[PDB]
Formats: sequence, C-alpha cells, structure tokens
Amino acid sequence: ARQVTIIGAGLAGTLVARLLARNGWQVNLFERRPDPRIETGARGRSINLALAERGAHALRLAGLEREVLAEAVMMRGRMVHVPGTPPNLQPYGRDDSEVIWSINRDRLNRILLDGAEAAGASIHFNLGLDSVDFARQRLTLSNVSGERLEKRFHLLIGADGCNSAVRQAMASVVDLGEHLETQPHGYKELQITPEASAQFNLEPNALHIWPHGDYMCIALPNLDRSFTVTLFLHHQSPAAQPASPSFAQLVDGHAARRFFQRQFPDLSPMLDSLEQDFEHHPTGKLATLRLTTWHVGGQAVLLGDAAHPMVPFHGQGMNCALEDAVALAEHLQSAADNASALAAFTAQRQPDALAIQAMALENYVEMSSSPTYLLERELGQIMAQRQPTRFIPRYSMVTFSRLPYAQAMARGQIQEQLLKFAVANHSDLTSINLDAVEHEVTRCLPPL
Ligand SMILES: Cc1cc2nc3c(=O)[nH]c(=O)nc-3n(C[C@H](O)[C@H](O)[C@H](O)COP(=O)(O)OP(=O)(O)OC[C@H]3O[C@@H](n4cnc5c(N)ncnc54)[C@H](O)[C@@H]3O)c2cc1C
Ligand SMILES: O=C(O)CCn1c(=O)oc2cc(Cl)c(Cl)cc21
Ligand SMILES: [Cl-]
Repeated sequence: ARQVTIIGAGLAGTLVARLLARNGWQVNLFERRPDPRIETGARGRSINLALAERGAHALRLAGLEREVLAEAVMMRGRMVHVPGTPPNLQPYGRDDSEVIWSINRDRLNRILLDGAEAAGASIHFNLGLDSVDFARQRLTLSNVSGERLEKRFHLLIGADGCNSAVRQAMASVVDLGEHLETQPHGYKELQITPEASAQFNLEPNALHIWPHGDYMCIALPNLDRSFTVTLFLHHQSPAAQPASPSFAQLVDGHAARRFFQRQFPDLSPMLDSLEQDFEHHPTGKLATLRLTTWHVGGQAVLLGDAAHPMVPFHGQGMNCALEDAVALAEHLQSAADNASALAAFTAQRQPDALAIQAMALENYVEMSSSPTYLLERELGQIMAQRQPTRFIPRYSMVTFSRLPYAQAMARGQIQEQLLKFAVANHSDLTSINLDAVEHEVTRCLPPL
C-alpha cells in the first residue's frame, strides 16, 4: 500500500484523505487545531460558505453530498438591497436545479473528517507542521506549547491553507516563483439573529448583497434563519481619498454602528450585536497568491488555498479546493509514479487556478460597483434563449458547470466582447439585428 502524509484537515486535505484511503493508501493526516468533533463548552463558529456544482460534484464522487446538503440552505438568487428600491430577487439560474447552497463551515469540516476516518485515514490533531527536511524525508510538528514530534514521510500533501507551512518549507529547496497581490479590502463577520431576520422579512433562500461601490456587505443564510453578514471595507483610506471609509476610521464598535446607520441604514437595525461583533471578531486579510511551481519532484505537492489563495468575491475557493482534491487523488491513483502524478496534476490545474483567481477579482465590481449593462444583459438573455448550448453566462459556467475555469473565462470573454460590440452604437434592442448577433454566437461559440 502506497503511503501519504497530509498536512491540514481543512476542506481539501480531508477530502483528498478520504479519496486516497478508500483506494487503499495508508493515509496520515495532521491538523494544528483540536478535533472540532470533540464537543467543548466553547461557543461554535457561525461561519458559512457557498457550495456550488464543482464542490457538490466533488462531494458526490466521495459519497458525502447527501449528508452535506441535508444541512444546506438553498440560495435561488441574488437579493440586492439598495436604499429606497424594494429588494427583488435576481434568480441565479433557469430553475431550482441551478442554485448555490449555504453550508456551515464547521459542519462541512466535521462531515469530511468522519468521511476520511470511515475510509481508513488516521487523523492526528493538535499538531502543526513547523519544518520539513526534504533530503532526510522527515518533518517536524509541534503542539501550541511547542512540544516537538518528528515523523518520516514518503509523499507530503500541503492542504494547509493560505499561510501554508508546506509551501514555506518547499520555498527553501525550490524557487516557487511566488507573486503576491495584496487586496486593499479587509473583512469583518457580523450576525443577524433568527428573530431579527424574521422581523425584517429577510428572504432565507437567497444570497444578499448591500452594494456601496468601494465597500459592501453580503449575507448568507443559516438553517436556523440566522444570517452571517460579511463587511468588505478598505483596511486604510488611500492618499488620494483621505476621507473615504476604512477600518482605520472605525476605532471601536460605536464608530462601526454610526457608519452602518449612515451607509447601510436598512441593514443596521438587523445587526443587534454589531458593536460586540466588530470589537471581538478580528479583521480578516485578503490576497491573491500565484505560484509557478506547486510541487518538489515526487516528494511534495500543494493544493487548495496552500497552492492558490484567491479573493472570495466569486465564492469559489472551497469549490476549487474540492475540485483540486479530486484531480490530485485521480492523478496519484493512476500515475506511473508520484513524480509523474504531481507534474501532471500541476500542469492540469495551474491554468484553471489562474483563471478563477482572475474571475474572482473581476466579480467584485459586478457585486458592488448601469445604462449600457442592462441592454447588454437583455441581448445576452435572448442569445441564451436562442442558443442555450452556445451562449451560457459566465456566472453560470463557473457556478453551475464543471467546464475547466480557463474555458469558462475564454468563452465568457467572447460573449462579453460580442455583447459590447453588438450594443455599442444603439439606444435600444429594436435597432439591434438579432440574427447578425446570433450569427456571431454560432460562428464564435462551439456547442457544449
Ligand atoms: C471571507 C471569505 C469567504 C469565503 N466564502 C467562500 C464561499 O462562499 N465559497 C467558497 O467556495 N469559498 C469561500 N471562501 C474560500 C474558502 O474559505 C477557502 O478557499 C477554503 O477553505 C480552502 O480550503 P483548504 O482546505 O485549501 O484550506 P482550509 O479550509 O483553510 O484548511 C486548511 C487547514 O490546514 C490547517 N493548518 C494550517 N496551517 C497548518 C500547519 N502548519 N500544520 C497543520 N495544519 C495546519 C488549518 O487549521 C485548516 O484546518 C471564502 C474565504 C473567505 C476568506
Ligand atoms: O455574484 C454573486 O451574486 C455572488 C458571488 N458569490 C457567491 O456565489 O458566493 C459568494 C461568497 C462570498 Cl464570501 C462572496 Cl464575497 C461572493 C460570493
Ligand atoms: Cl472564495
């Protein structure tokens, strides 16, 4: 039986542990945090995420989809809250088969842990990777107190998140060709209780957005009708706009309350614990990190956030990480050797990770910050109606299909240019020749 050591019992690491263990690999998975399945007297994490077709299909292959979906809330569409305008749902797809699912992060992680153990993986908690000696094939782990433990390894999988210790260890034996693109927005998680969401008639089966140009709020529903709200706001005000809102200006919870009362007046009354949440929940950091290299020979490989940190504006990081886990297990299972598997996995996934990193950055303006847009959207709908196997909106290709991200991006670019050019010198749809636009669709977009 082939042996593997996985660092990080998060989403990708646990899924790849199950896929490999059920194929007979001897799997040891190491996690810095305690086992979340061991109930303590501490209050649990209300953190949630959007599960889409890529993630759901990965869970389906693993035999875990039904269990995960049993505690997921359907989000049929985007509910945009602009003061004055009544909120009106913008459906994501054609029917309820084209939806996204809101799931509690910790619940997803517990289901994956049970799944990895049921397949035969051994999971070791309270052990964070500190260093790797590639030449001697040993690694060093430690608990929070720094009590060290050394282990021999044969194949090392870094599924240890955006601040990957495996990636840091690889960077000492190979040039990873890392390019870091910092994101000016920080984030803060806030809560809407079930009583407040019901009192204000906040739709449970939708993804909610409060756009505000350079900043915005989003909310995802929970099974109990509470919502987790995320504020995206610049860490600091730029030199060009010193007065512009930023986390630096929000000195305490009371300052945060005044900011919400002014900028998000229909949201502030639903946020009963705004002051406490603001002061007790730390401000998160966002970034895009691109690597030229994801592996060291046949010895180690990165996947998920360890390989390609991305901004969260498309809700695709976990989806991508689960898609990576499937691809990695498939390559490892069937390759001539580990070195061939890792090189093939990297070559296949790198262009797709670059594509979703670029599309995630682009989705921010779509959510937060039109006259030409409406006519383009209108013409796009007719083209999707006339040619449903050729004209598929980029959001649908990314969210509801398994088309490689790079292909979704390439087809999306053709569509965006086609629409932009077609509407360019026209006031309305009546002056636009629909057959000439459809001609371009049949000429430039092969059927899927
Ligand atoms: C604000 C925000 C919202 C998001 N919303 C969505 C969404 O709606 N949909 C979506 O698809 N994605 C979303 N994402 C992205 C998603 O959270 C990540 O892409 C995903 O969790 C990556 O999975 P992973 O397994 O690679 O890493 P992680 O889930 O971070 O797991 C890494 C694991 O490694 C462990 N670890 C770290 N260092 C060590 C070490 N040295 N030794 C041992 N263990 C270690 C960690 O404790 C953790 O258990 C969001 C991200 C952010 C920041
Ligand atoms: O474009 C939209 O209507 C939503 C995009 N999105 C998503 O699907 O899941 C998400 C999760 C988060 Cl955290 C963010 Cl910021 C956006 C999304
Ligand atoms: Cl994301």
